[PDB]
Amino acid sequence: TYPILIRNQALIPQVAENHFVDIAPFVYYKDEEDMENERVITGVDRNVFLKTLSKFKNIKNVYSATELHDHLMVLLGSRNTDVQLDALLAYKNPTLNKLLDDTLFKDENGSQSIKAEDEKVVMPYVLRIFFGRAQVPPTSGQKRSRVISVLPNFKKPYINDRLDYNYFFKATLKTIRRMTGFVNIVNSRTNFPLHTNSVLQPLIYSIAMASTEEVHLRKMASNLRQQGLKCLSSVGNTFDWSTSMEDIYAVVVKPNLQQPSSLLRLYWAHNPSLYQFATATALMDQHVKEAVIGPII
Amino acid sequence: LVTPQRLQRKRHQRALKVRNAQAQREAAAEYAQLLAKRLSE
Amino acid sequence: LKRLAAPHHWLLDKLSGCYAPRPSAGPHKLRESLPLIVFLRNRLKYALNGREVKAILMQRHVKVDGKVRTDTTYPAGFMDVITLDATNENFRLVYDVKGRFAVHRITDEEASYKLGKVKKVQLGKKGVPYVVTHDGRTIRYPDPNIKVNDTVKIDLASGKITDFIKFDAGKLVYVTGGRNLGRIGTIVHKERHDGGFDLVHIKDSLDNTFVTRLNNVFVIGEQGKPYISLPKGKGIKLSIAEERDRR
Amino acid sequence: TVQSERAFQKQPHIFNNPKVKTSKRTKRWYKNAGLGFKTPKTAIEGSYIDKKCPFTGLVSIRGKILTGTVVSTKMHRTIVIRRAYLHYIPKYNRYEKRHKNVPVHVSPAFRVQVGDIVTVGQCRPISKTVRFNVVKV
Amino acid sequence: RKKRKFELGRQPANTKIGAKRIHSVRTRGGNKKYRALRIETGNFSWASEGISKKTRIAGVVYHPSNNELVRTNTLTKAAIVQIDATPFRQWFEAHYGQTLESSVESQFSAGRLYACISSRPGQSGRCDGYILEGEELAFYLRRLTAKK
RNA sequence: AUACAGUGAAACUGCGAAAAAUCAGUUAUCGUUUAUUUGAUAGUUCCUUUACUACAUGGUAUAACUGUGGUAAUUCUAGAGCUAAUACAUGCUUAAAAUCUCGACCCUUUGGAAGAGAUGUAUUUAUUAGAGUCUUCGGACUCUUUGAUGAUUCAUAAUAACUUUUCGAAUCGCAUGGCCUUGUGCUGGCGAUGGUUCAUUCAAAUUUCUGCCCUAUCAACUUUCGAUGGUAGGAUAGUGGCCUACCAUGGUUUCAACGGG
Repeated sequence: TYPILIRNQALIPQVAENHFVDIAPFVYYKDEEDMENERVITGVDRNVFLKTLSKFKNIKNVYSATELHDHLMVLLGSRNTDVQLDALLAYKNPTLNKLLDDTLFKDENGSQSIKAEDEKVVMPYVLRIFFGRAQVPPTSGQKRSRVISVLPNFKKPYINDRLDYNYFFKATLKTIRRMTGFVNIVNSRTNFPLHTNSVLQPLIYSIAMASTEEVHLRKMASNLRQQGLKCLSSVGNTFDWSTSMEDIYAVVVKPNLQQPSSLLRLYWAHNPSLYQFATATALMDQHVKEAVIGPII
Repeated sequence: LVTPQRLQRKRHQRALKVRNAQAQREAAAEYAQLLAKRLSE
Repeated sequence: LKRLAAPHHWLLDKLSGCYAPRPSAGPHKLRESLPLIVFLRNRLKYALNGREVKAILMQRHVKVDGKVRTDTTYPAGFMDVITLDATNENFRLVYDVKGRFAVHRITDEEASYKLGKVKKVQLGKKGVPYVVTHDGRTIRYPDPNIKVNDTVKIDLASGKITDFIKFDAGKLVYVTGGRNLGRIGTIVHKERHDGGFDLVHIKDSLDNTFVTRLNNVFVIGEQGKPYISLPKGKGIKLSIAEERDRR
Repeated sequence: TVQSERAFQKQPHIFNNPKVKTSKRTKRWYKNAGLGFKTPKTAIEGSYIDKKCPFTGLVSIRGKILTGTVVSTKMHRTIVIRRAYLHYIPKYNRYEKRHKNVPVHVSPAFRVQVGDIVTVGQCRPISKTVRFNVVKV
Repeated sequence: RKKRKFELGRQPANTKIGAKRIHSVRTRGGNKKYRALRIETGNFSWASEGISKKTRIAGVVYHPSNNELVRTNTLTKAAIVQIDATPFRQWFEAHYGQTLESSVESQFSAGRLYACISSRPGQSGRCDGYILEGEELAFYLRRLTAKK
């Protein structure tokens, strides 16, 4: 496979083999072979239209097999710049794929590819890692300084992570999606992002009530971030459709969530809470109960 | 080359770091009880 | 390799070539330590020449305060122990009435530990209190009643502290350095200037009220019950003329 | 008058917050010099800057404590001290007289009189020739 | 280590804005220094609320020891610079809810603020400034009147 | 011994070759470096991870070597191809983490715990902290929370970021042991090197003051091209006109400054 990809790099019939490879690349040693095939393919018409979307996925993310390889991001950006003002955006995005001064300079398809390559090259680089903290803060600063950008960021989060049963009511991929939802809500399309985050938190709650510590920490961080998101937003229909099963499972447990119950009860919030109702149990069952009682009264 | 020796050495390095951290976080708790009894007297 | 004016309490022979050994970096200073060459070559005479001293150091026979320290120019200075495993020997090197490094033959149950004066108590990193001592054993987590110019009792199996002698007015004291070397007794007066030149004054059998610098003194224990043994009648320096008048 | 230069007179790492309020305008920093030298309230509540003050600046007094008398105040923010110590060399067989001169840094929190007795401390180098510091008259 | 000589110096860094370059320089005894040459970006921090951000520096408008450094746009310590004001404005809108002090709310809609350099990028390796606010803002508005 | 194994040319590497004028001392470094030795020192590098991953450990770029010559000599050389690492340059560290709180509840605690919460270092800033009773007569009942210095803006912790980046072991010789899930499965010792920070050590650096010949038919010297201070900066391991700007015009001296041997 590596020898054949080297021969294809050494290369009509090449375009027909590129159409067959476009089928195989729309479908899916494999890492080095994919690197060699991308370096060959970055140097049809409808196969080109599908490959532009596949290269946009590879320059927006490296999600499934790897996690945000910079060589993969460079090869995907070279393929996208070979596919498709444009020169200035290409130079800024090439310096970004090469990040500090580029983010300071870049602080509509160019904007789509810009959010793509920015969250690709800083797609959760690590937890701290002595530079990943600064990289995650830089990506959050660029996402807050660049409404279409935040809409596309929530769109990419939902594109990572059917939906009908997920709105009505894969453990390792669910843990990765829960970490993705925690990282997305870590920032300083609202209905679709809230629906996807509620579906991820509910699936994490189900798979945790059924790796277990990973699901526990991810569900705890996601529930605290969901309370923070509802407090920073402040629609009651989807709000009730999300809160119903969660507070029902947390009926006996409520004797994060208590701060959400005390922050969603202080006029219109009082109507939103009385739409559900429990509250006397939250009051009776300590400063953590004293603040809730002497505020909720 | 991965001989049996090198991964034994890596195993010993990892267990060395964990055991040093274990002894240090035992000594910290011991000093905490000592400061507790120094408070109590 | 600068020499022939050594610290002259080493008492090396002057017709022994030209030079004199350079103590390397270590737990003690230059002119108040004693390397193992000067120890095992012209202080107790177990080895004739310096390369034979290197042979007995390389063959793991000697350990200073717990571990081997295979090194000729190792400045094993004051108050430590030297546990020669062969000859069953525990050389504690302490001071004398005249200014030299007197030797002992310590029992094993006393050679199992050593002591030493602290130099500072600090907060090192991540809010961890650590003390130092005079021989560089910066050890963590003391009892925080440890004050400056005080002595701890290092366990020498681990580096822990077993006990400490919280010095104040009136607990038995040693001296080190200065022209009042090798004296004991702590109870006349306790002077405290601002910038040194102060002592806890001394009281002996002849009750000689003596002083020196506070850097030149450190503690041992309780009066009459010391933690370390002391050589040749627990050195006093009464008088040699009075000694030749009586005996 | 306080400001006398193109640059603002800064005492760094200590600054007020505008949203909080007090009648001090800056959390003004002061320190006791040591060796029994006591800071005066005129030096405390004087809003002078003095980045080289041995009560409120950056320098710390240590070691030598000399005496002297003022011989001149004809330099900008530095004063000159005389020391006419009694001197004797056995070639003379008499108590002969010399004099010793030195420049000493001075603070705006203290009056200066040509003739009075000043107690001077040793500090870090401050100028090409000024090494000492006034601490107390 | 650490000999002495009689009288000489060295060439300064006298850095500019545009085409940020950092050249390391050898220091005897650890802490290998970095001369910034023509650095175009810097770390700038609010004093009161306490938020830093890396920000494209616009230009130094005042120097208190040589007026020619403002002409050549030299970034030394303790100068008066304009930057961007937009990420601090973004944090202000985000976490105060005002969505806009008086003499800095008047500078927000003007666009660029004034700040003071505190690092020495001729020797250290980076540039930081804090946005002047309070009596520093008072005397530096008086220094703007000293400009005009 | 079908990777090598003790022996070792050569070479790469690592380390070391560093006439108050001189000085003899004295003082500080709360004004710098701190290599070597010695003692403590660090679980965090991928999780937009199930179309699941370099860590049972990934890459060049070359010596010695082989080959072609020059040349008048050799401690002179140019070309080419090989091949190594503690050289050079990257780089993930498997109950993805792991530990302490709160521990309600039980069952009796020396627990075991569902879930409410946090977690490196280094660099450069800006802060903040850093200062009278009840009495089983036995004891308890709440007590007034911080290290040192003569002295701190010290030590240190947290806070919000920036890191052209730091480190957080891709190394080596000896034995080969315990386990049972008999798999090249899990673990395991002695100690060589390297590295973060602090202390000690020596070594360097300035700086304090006490001290040397003959002199006034030697009394003025120095601001030029900073001579003397301030303020800010450049610099520098670092204070400091050591230099750069603006302000002030000083300083030394007849007690012999300055000069003469």
